[PDB]
Amino acid sequence: TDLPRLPFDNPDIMGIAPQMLALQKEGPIARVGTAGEDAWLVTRYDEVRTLLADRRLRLSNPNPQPSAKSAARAFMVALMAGDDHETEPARHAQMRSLLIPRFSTRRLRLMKTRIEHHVDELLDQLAASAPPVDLHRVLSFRLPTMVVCDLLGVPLADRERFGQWARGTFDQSDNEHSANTFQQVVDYMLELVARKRVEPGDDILSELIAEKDGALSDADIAHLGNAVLLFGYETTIVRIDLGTLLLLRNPVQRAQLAEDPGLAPAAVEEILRLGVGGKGSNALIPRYAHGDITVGETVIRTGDAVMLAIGAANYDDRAFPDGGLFDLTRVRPRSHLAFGHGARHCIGRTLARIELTAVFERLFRRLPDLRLAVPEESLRWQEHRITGGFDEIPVTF
Ligand code: HEM
Ligand SMILES: CC1=C[C@@]23[C@H](C=C(C(=O)O)[C@@H]2COC(=O)[C@]32CO2)[C@@H]1C
Repeated sequence: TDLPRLPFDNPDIMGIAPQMLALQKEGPIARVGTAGEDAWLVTRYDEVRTLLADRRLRLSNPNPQPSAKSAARAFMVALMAGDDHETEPARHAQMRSLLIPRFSTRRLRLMKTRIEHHVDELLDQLAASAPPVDLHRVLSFRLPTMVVCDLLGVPLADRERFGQWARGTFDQSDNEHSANTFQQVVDYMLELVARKRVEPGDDILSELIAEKDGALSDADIAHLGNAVLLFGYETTIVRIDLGTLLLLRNPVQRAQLAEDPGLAPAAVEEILRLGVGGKGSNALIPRYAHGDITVGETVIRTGDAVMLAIGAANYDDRAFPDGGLFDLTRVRPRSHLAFGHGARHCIGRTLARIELTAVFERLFRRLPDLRLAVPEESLRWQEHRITGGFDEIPVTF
């Protein structure tokens, strides 16, 4: 008897840690240690999906003495309206109600055209440069930050100011750095809201200023813009880096994609499903039980912490036959859980798919000989950041 302790070791730079797979074959739910409180870890797809849709399972902590968390996690939960369990129902409903209409078909179609031109321009630059080139810096980071600038209605150069603020806000290793970084986001957002009040445009804060005939406080609006800035680019960057690495590992599928860019949507769903980095700590959705729940034969009691392993679930043979294999031809793939599910289902997920699709429509058709310029083993997943990610992807082509 040995209590498994998160995070588990991963000898590979991607995938699911061996011990996590071992637990998943044993059963759907396991008691594990973590950096703080012990938690139920749910590993199989069926149970993860069902509990993500169970409203007794909430982001907010209902416990009388909530355990102290990193500043990073505290900011993340606060941005998701999860910091006060008594107000979370009304606050979270308002948050989704105000943000979902910002991702309208009209905005997404215009965004798609611009995204497509931007990738073409990014790849022409990449192709004109001399190897070795950091693909992370000149492609992965640049497209999603471009998109956030357009969402917020600010010049592209602004991403040179804010492009590391998600990383800094979500650094679990340094509470002081986390708070200084978030203070910069807050300052920047408030200045931006004040300007959109007198110089609006076709962007999301202008629409929020106009919403509820302006009943929303500037702080309400800046809060929603902080969620857009801080969630709107970093994960997409990481998925671009991860998707490149997966397609380099699977040359048969990659060549198919280069030949037929109509396979890009399929590739993108496989990228999202299999794209798990390092120890995959960001592929765990955290929740607390607000009521008793029976899972398998395990009783989750009110107040317990629950780790919902969407990465492990996405690899689950029960849902995806040979779940570890990259396959563009998965007939009618069970919807992966990489955007979550249920009440907090990712709000930017159509935008992210549009971005990823534009990228992988073009990348290996524009640079078919693109390959890693360093061994895979030299790529370092940043475990201390809630959002993880690699810091550089050296490539030749
Ligand atoms: C490939 C890129 C992305 C991935 C893998 C991803 C993943 C996720 C996941 C798993 C959740 C659920 C978290 C939970 O249930 O606790 C979530 C929530 C969220 N995401 Fe995405 N996301 C991505 C891109 C984006 C983009 C581009 C935006 C906005 C521009 C965005 C905005 C949000 C917001 C606001 C939430 C909170 C939803 C809520 O709590 O109600 N994300 N994301
Ligand atoms: C607001 C979010 C938190 C994430 C979710 C995806 C993430 C990621 O891919 O890094 C984050 C990591 O931390 C979490 O708790 C998540 C998984 O729930 C999403 C962007």
